[PDB]
Amino acid sequence: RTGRFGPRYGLKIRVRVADVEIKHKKKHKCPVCGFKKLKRAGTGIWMCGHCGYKIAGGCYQPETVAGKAVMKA
Amino acid sequence: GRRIQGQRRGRGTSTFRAPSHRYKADLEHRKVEDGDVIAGTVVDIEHDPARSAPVAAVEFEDGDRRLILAPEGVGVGDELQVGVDAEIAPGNTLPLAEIPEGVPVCNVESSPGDGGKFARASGVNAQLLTHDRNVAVVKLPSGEMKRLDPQCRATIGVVGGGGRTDKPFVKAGNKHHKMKARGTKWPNVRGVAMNAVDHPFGGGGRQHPGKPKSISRNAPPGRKVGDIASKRTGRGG
Amino acid sequence: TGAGTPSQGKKNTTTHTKCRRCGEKSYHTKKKVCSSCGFGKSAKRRDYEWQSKAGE
RNA sequence: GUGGAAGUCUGUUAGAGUUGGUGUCCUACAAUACCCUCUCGUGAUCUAUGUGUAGGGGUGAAAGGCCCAUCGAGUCCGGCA
RNA sequence: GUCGGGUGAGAACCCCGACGGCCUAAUGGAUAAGGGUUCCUCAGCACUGCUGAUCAGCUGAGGGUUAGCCGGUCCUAAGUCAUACCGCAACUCGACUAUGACGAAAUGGGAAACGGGUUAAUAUUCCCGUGCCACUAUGCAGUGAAAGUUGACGCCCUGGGGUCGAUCACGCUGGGCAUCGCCCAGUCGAACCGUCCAACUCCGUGGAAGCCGUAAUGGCAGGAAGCGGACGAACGGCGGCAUAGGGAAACGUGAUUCAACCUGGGGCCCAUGAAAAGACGAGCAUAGUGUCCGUACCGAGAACCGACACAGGUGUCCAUGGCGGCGAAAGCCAAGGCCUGUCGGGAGCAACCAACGUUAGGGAAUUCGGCAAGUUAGUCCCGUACCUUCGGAAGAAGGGAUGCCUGCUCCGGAACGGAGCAGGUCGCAGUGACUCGGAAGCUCGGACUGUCUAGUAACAACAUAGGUGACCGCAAAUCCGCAAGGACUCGUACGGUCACUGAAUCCUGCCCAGUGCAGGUAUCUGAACACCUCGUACAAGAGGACGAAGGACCUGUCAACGGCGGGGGUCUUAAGGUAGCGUAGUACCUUGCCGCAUCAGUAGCGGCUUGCAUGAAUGGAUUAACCAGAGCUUCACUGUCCCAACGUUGGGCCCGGUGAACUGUACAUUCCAGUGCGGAGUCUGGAGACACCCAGGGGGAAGCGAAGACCCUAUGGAGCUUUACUGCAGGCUGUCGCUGAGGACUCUCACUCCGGGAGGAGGACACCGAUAGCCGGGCA
RNA sequence: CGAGUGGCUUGCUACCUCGAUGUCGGUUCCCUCCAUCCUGCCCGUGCAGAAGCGGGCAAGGGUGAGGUUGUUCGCCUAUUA
RNA sequence: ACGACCGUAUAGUACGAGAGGAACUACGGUUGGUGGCCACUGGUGUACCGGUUGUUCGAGAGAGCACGUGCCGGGUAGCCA
Ligand SMILES: [Cl-]
Ligand SMILES: [Cl-]
Ligand SMILES: [Cl-]
Ligand SMILES: [K+]
Ligand SMILES: [Mg+2]
Ligand SMILES: [Mg+2]
Ligand SMILES: [Mg+2]
Ligand SMILES: [Mg+2]
Ligand SMILES: [Mg+2]
Ligand SMILES: [Mg+2]
Ligand SMILES: [Mg+2]
Ligand SMILES: [Mg+2]
Ligand SMILES: [Mg+2]
Ligand SMILES: [Mg+2]
Ligand SMILES: [Mg+2]
Ligand SMILES: [Mg+2]
Ligand SMILES: [Mg+2]
Ligand SMILES: [Mg+2]
Ligand SMILES: [Mg+2]
Ligand SMILES: [Mg+2]
Ligand SMILES: [Mg+2]
Ligand SMILES: [Mg+2]
Ligand SMILES: [Mg+2]
Ligand SMILES: [Mg+2]
Ligand SMILES: [Mg+2]
Ligand SMILES: [Mg+2]
Ligand SMILES: [Mg+2]
Ligand SMILES: [Mg+2]
Ligand SMILES: [Mg+2]
Ligand SMILES: [Mg+2]
Ligand SMILES: [Mg+2]
Ligand SMILES: [Mg+2]
Ligand SMILES: [Mg+2]
Ligand SMILES: [Mg+2]
Ligand SMILES: [Mg+2]
Ligand SMILES: [Mg+2]
Ligand SMILES: [Mg+2]
Ligand SMILES: [Mg+2]
Ligand SMILES: [Mg+2]
Ligand SMILES: [Mg+2]
Ligand SMILES: [Mg+2]
Ligand SMILES: [Mg+2]
Ligand SMILES: [Mg+2]
Ligand SMILES: [Mg+2]
Ligand SMILES: [Mg+2]
Ligand SMILES: [Mg+2]
Ligand SMILES: [Mg+2]
Ligand SMILES: [Mg+2]
Ligand SMILES: [Mg+2]
Ligand SMILES: [Mg+2]
Ligand SMILES: [Mg+2]
Ligand SMILES: [Mg+2]
Ligand code: NA
Ligand code: NA
Ligand code: NA
Ligand code: NA
Ligand code: NA
Ligand code: NA
Ligand code: NA
Ligand code: NA
Ligand code: NA
Ligand code: NA
Ligand code: NA
Ligand code: NA
Ligand code: NA
Ligand code: NA
Ligand code: NA
Ligand code: NA
Ligand code: NA
Ligand code: NA
Ligand code: NA
Ligand code: NA
Ligand code: NA
Ligand code: NA
Repeated sequence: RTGRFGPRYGLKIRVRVADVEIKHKKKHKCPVCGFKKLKRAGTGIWMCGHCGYKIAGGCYQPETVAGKAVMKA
Repeated sequence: GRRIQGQRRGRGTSTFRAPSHRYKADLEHRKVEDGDVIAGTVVDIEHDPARSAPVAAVEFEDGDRRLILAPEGVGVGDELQVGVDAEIAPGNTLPLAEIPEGVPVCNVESSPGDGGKFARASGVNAQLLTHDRNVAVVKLPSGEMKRLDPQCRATIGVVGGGGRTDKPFVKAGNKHHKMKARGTKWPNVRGVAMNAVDHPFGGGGRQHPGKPKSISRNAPPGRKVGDIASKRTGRGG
Repeated sequence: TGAGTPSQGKKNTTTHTKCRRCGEKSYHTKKKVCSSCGFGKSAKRRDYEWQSKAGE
């Protein structure tokens, strides 16, 4: 998390860094199968180490609040 | 005095130019004779240097391979379709007319055939509101209501990479790197930190603009800095 | 770093060279243009009325 | 316990810089040098080679800095006795 | 450097031997650029060489660079050029679009060469031996042949394979030493041809419901381990090459750690890490061809740049030689190189100066200030405050240990790896040299890394993330161009332009009157064309009607420029200073008052505070970390001081050689007074004074150096500013032309844009040309 | 109130220098003046003594160390004839 | 080329109600200044001797280097305070 920032940058800057990157690094359930083997490949690029399914999602999360509103509509 | 920074830009010398040669693709919708039959497969998801968002590699039926402005949720193997009769799912492209009101779209053409102009950046999307035989009303990410020819093709879903703006750069070094993939001069020196000869706001024993910052629409280049034709400033009221 | 003596050391680049056209050592090999006769720029030879006094 | 992140630390590794000694020098070794001391040293890092931008114009993390010992407007010749 | 010796007319510095040193990422080895013959040989000394020279990078004359397989050449990169097109009064000018070409010698891609020999001087080029590539021809094979692979790629961590080297063990070969028995060197052998294959991937078998596996992550009924197999690597092993080569000789074997090279896994990106030619895909024999250009030497404290044989500057490879140690660190030492960072001789060698050692007692009393110097120091154990953004503070502080010798233990496969134990023992001192932090506290600033005045400023200044405001729907906002056109843009509001504030934390009040910006606007003002009246046989000209942008007028707007007082218990001019902070890096009075601290404190810190003249993104308060930033205190420390001494090295002084410059109206041995344009070696009066020379420290020559930077003067110059004067670009707006049909409207045909086209949008507007009004330090 | 001396302060003047007479403080080192702070000899005293106060001759010698401040000056401390 | 002070005797005396409290003169010392000298104390002493770390000469012996002594311990003469 943010601890690589030592005493630098401030509460708000690094707190948002830990927050974003904790969700960012959480176990993600792949769309294709159901397994939680989704990891971020790069900016906005996700994949599942299980079956290899590479997907297009959020920058730090594989799904965005707006990506979901799509499914419905 | 000397030309101010906004004037140096326009010359288009290396420093202000985008590293074009390093870019991947000019994302544009495909041109279809008609029929819609054009479909393809997502071969790969790559990173777009010019947009800092993901981009999908696609292989069309007639052999054409091209990168595409990718909607959130597209993956390898998926099938996309481009045409008047294209299915109505994420990743597909078809005129706003065939599209069902109330759906999130992206990469909307300003005029049919231009390949898409509006809503293309990270996580954005346009909103298709009204239909007609003459005008297709769309609400662009800025919030403005845009009247568009129903022939204008658009893509279903919201652009990929949402949430980018959410995480702070945290340190100069990060901006630095982002800024090296963009036609921009970075860092930026405040005008009040320059001399008289270099910028309308320069000079002075201390740092303060000389005149008021709101400037006229008619002010010529070299002098048009500060708050351009501001209808108001501050936050009060 | 001194702009004087110490900055003189890094000068091992070649620019002006013997000119194919005029024979003067003014053919800038990087610009491929001669600063003396204008070879590589003008078909006509570089020449100006200010190379001599006004009435001469 | 593992792991080995970082415009992270110490560091005359290489290399980059230039705080103090207001030392030495000051018809110099040198038209910006010497020595001791000191800063940085995985990064907005340093560097070679190639290449782009030209004079009221460039370039400038801005000191009116820099554009060949030349800069509040380079240099050459001309206007010019 | 010294002693000998050689040569020579002549020798400190040319050559030989010995002894003595210097260089260890360089003072060695190989090179890029740049130089251009400086390379080698012979003959020389008038020049050059910091002295000399028989020497030489000098002078003269001769000689020297050999390539199918090392570079270039070929390819493409940022980008450059040419031609076409278009612009321009025009071009040697100018952007776009097309086409073509250029664009990489260390250091991008890349068909193919190794070992040895040889010359005064070349060498993967010649010679000897062995091998390889491409193309073409003949012949056999082959119909396959272009999909695909390759070329071809970022940063960080890491495993495996593995050569050289180094080290360890033992043997052989040669050498050194001479109380021992040790110590040094060697022990070799290519390209290429053949062969072997770990890792990764995959197949069959198998059938795990908890096992498999790693340094770590991890894998699995969507099939784990195990077993069998396919594909598959090194500049690596093995065989050949090789009764080749090389060596005086032996011409070894094992092992560990393993640069090169090979091959895997993991992590990071608001950052995504070339392209093209070429190669493979796609066999073998035999033969022919393989042109052209580069190749000498230096590559630097004498061959490059810097006027010089300049203490400066200048890229790449050797990063594995030994001891040492954490180390590419210090110190010592090999190999290799050098005594050319090139003048010597003499004096116990004085004063004075440069670098430096040591100083008793005291211990910052020195000083603007502890400037300079000093103190501390490596490793391990113990232990560690306030504060804090919980990261940090922290190596806090403070305390203890530290060698050698003898015999051992533990981790590990092992190391010539690491951690411990017992006993013995010497010194003043065991990180024994070297290497190697002094510590603690208060206050200010800027949050942090970062940037800057090349050459007096490194800072509190710039930047920065973070906060905020403004403009814009893309035929946009913003910006360049005379134009043709262009940047932003392979971009699309989660964008990018234009500005302000400058991490976090708690906050950010009141004022729209002026100025600025923006919108509105009955009425007023408001130019030119066209129109109406007068005038003129026409024309000038006078007047009217209509009225755009702009302005008056109104509104919004301060994280827009800025402001937040006097008086009384409102007045100027809109409001009349809220949270804070406060004698401020802002406080005139001022050394403010009180306190702390000291023998004594214009300093510092705390409280107070009516603040000459604080205060909220002209950001306010505050704040951990950070800092060659500014002030202050304590412990420690010390030649900073009391107060100076002695010593070391290089000068200084004498001798040989070489050999400048600054400066000079003239005269000149001056001193004390006076006088003088009032600051005299020269005038006047007196005094003193024999001439020449050496050293010294600099009192005077208003000493030398620079036509004073300060000041004023000139109807001098330049940069900058603005509501100075006058103009100019540019923006907005009316009108005319392009321009067409039926004060409001429809259409389509020019014109513009979109679409590959068909066609779609827009449309007599827009663009462009002309003019008229407004704004107009952007510019002159 | 009146008369003066000095040339340390400050001001006035614009004579001297703008083809430059290097600034303030300090420091170091030298000579001087007396309008004398101490030291020697004196006079007076509201001089008992002691300690002073005022005055005269006298410049031989002395007149030191520190805390704040760039300070000159000055404030403060402890010694001191 | 000497300046000045302190201390003792004079004296708890003269003087003085008391408190307090001199002098002439003779002595001893200190301080600053001065000139000179090194028996003594102290400094230096890269003359010298020893201890010891690293490395090199194979060990030993005996030695070189570590900036003009590696460091540490001791130190004659001379020069000095
Ligand atoms: Cl950005
Ligand atoms: Cl070559
Ligand atoms: Cl692994
Ligand atoms: K003057
Ligand atoms: Mg595009
Ligand atoms: Mg932002
Ligand atoms: Mg970060
Ligand atoms: Mg850029
Ligand atoms: Mg800035
Ligand atoms: Mg400035
Ligand atoms: Mg200006
Ligand atoms: Mg400011
Ligand atoms: Mg400001
Ligand atoms: Mg210059
Ligand atoms: Mg760092
Ligand atoms: Mg460091
Ligand atoms: Mg460059
Ligand atoms: Mg300035
Ligand atoms: Mg020049
Ligand atoms: Mg020679
Ligand atoms: Mg010769
Ligand atoms: Mg080429
Ligand atoms: Mg190459
Ligand atoms: Mg040679
Ligand atoms: Mg050669
Ligand atoms: Mg030399
Ligand atoms: Mg002492
Ligand atoms: Mg003091
Ligand atoms: Mg210091
Ligand atoms: Mg074991
Ligand atoms: Mg030590
Ligand atoms: Mg800073
Ligand atoms: Mg400077
Ligand atoms: Mg600094
Ligand atoms: Mg500096
Ligand atoms: Mg700042
Ligand atoms: Mg911002
Ligand atoms: Mg900002
Ligand atoms: Mg105070
Ligand atoms: Mg202060
Ligand atoms: Mg405010
Ligand atoms: Mg006379
Ligand atoms: Mg003058
Ligand atoms: Mg002036
Ligand atoms: Mg002027
Ligand atoms: Mg077009
Ligand atoms: Mg002007
Ligand atoms: Mg003078
Ligand atoms: Mg008198
Ligand atoms: Mg006297
Ligand atoms: Mg003092
Ligand atoms: Mg020695
Ligand atoms: Na200003
Ligand atoms: Na952990
Ligand atoms: Na320095
Ligand atoms: Na100019
Ligand atoms: Na002229
Ligand atoms: Na010599
Ligand atoms: Na092999
Ligand atoms: Na080693
Ligand atoms: Na740093
Ligand atoms: Na206002
Ligand atoms: Na207003
Ligand atoms: Na204010
Ligand atoms: Na810094
Ligand atoms: Na000393
Ligand atoms: Na003199
Ligand atoms: Na100027
Ligand atoms: Na007088
Ligand atoms: Na006067
Ligand atoms: Na003069
Ligand atoms: Na002075
Ligand atoms: Na006297
Ligand atoms: Na004082």
